[PDB]
Amino acid sequence: TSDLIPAPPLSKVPLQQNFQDNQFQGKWYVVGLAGNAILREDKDPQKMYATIYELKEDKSYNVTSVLFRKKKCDYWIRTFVPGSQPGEFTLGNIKSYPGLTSYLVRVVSTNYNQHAMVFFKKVSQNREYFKITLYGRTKELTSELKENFIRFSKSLGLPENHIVFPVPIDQCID
Ligand code: CM1
Repeated sequence: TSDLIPAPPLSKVPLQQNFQDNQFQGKWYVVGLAGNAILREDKDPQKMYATIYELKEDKSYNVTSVLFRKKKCDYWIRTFVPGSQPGEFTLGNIKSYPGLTSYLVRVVSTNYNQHAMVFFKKVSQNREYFKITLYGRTKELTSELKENFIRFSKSLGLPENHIVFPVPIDQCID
């Protein structure tokens, strides 16, 4: 028995116009994180992690996230395959993940060399989850980019306690 804020209709999620797959590659730090399964937790606050996007020759992305947990670096790898329009993707090899029936990625906005906001929605064990990441080329972003991320998250039904700014760290992600 779970309770979740509903996924917003896709019409409320903008798409980055003219998406350039080659320029979005590289490392992105997660300076902000929001979603219906994201919960602030002041006692053990979320540490910053990073996600690296590499264009494979077939134009799919090989995606690697790295987090510092239990004194070690944990790597998670997935494949994002170009979806219905430039800037949208679905998950490769969905079959290999137990209980996952849909996964959508939409790049909301980016200038490529400093910041990005990406929307994700998936259905896992029949529950509909969504999150928005505020990506930075550096671990810090202006208070202006942060507020904007907050406004957008709220615009999708999320309250403040479902929006966090992971704390910068040096382990694993540099
Ligand atoms: C292990 C534990 C905590 C943790 O560290 N999880 C991180 C792992 C690294 C990437 C950030 N992230 O996004 Fe997870 O991805 C989501 C995608 C769409 C909507 C919601 C989520 C989501 N993930 C968090 C989550 O808690 N997932 C579950 C289920 C875990 C298995 C399914 N999930 O949930 C995955 C699967 C694989 C790694 C994805 C790699 C790429 C990129 C995205 C990014 O930049 O955040 O990501 C979980 O048990 O997580 C909360 O919402 C996490 O889950």
